[PDB]
Amino acid sequence: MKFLLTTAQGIEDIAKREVSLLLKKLGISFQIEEKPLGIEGRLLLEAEKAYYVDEKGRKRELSISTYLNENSRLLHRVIIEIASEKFNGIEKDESEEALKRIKDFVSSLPVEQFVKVSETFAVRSFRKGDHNITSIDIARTVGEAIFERLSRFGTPLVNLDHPAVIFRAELIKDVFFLGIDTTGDSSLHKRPWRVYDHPAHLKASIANAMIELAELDGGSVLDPMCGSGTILIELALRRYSGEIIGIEKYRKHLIGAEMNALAAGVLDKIKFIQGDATQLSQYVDSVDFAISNLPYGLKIGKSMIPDLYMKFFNELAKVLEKRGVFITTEKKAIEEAIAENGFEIIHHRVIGHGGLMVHLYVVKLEHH
Ligand SMILES: Nc1ncnc2c1ncn2[C@@H]1O[C@H](C[C@@H](N)CC[C@H](N)C(=O)O)[C@@H](O)[C@H]1O
Repeated sequence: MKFLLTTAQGIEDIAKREVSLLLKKLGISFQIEEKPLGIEGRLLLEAEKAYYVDEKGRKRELSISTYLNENSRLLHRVIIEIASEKFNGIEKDESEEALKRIKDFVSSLPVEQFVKVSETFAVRSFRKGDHNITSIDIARTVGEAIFERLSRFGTPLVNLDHPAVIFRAELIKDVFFLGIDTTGDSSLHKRPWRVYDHPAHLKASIANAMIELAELDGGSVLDPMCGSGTILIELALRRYSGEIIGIEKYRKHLIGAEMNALAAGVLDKIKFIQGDATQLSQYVDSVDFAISNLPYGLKIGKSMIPDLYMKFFNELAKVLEKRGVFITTEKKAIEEAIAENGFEIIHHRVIGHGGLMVHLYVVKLEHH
């Protein structure tokens, strides 16, 4: 059986390792492709069905979708795949030749075997790249064809806001995807603990991607520019055995982070300090790790950020024992701050954070 698993662009390999460790525990055989068909923010999972013997002595299925929904920290959506196809030249086909290609394609799909003729259903679409039709055209064309198809078999029941079964149709570049979205209208990154909403907060999946890349070992972990608290809370909710510390310049944000941590059940295990990271060595003497989503300093200045990174990183030099994991839009400010201060890049990545192409670096001190 086949699942399309989504996550942030540029973290597919991290999401893969995450997915394996999890399914291995079930005993399942499976195989996982990064970026099926070249599309980013995706994994195509192939597994055998997960059977056990139940209380009645009967073969019973274990939901793999449920298992992943419940336990993954990196995934956005778990979708049961019905088909994945390239439509050559679609975004360059004219509006009506496009809807045409779609409907005829979907009309062929045995969609009745994925939904009970008599469950409710909606379509939700995601469209992307340059096309001649809208995202709304897809939900429309795809919806027509599911409804028409299901009719042959009975009485189709449509419900936009409270479906029991969401079909999701994605068209990205020239790749079309149709599937059953098991995750729902709220994507997995939408955390219940997030009661204070930071204007520049880290998407929780990318937070765990930073945690993984750090290769933590029980040593103390610091978010010097913590904000809303995302990175530290994710790490506490992973049950991390080490000290966890967050420093945040602005009180409002820091009290937000404490409220977020209260709502997540982990406020006890994080030490939250109002404080200024360019004076870092006043707040601490030693930390094994530092993990931060740095302020991107949008707009200009005329030179705000270069100077912020330069000081912070000089302070960091003073206290860091193992590794730093950092995220920023400001490629230049960061790499000079890194260079001038005797840090060494041991990993660099590009990631899609919401809609911006962010840089992620892993660093150590040179002389270590
Ligand atoms: N000199 C400084 N020292 C410490 N923190 C700072 C300093 N300058 C800015 N900050 C904070 O850095 C934080 C960076 C945020 N982008 C972090 C978002 C956070 N990762 C979250 O998910 O909620 C901002 O909330 C700023 O208040």
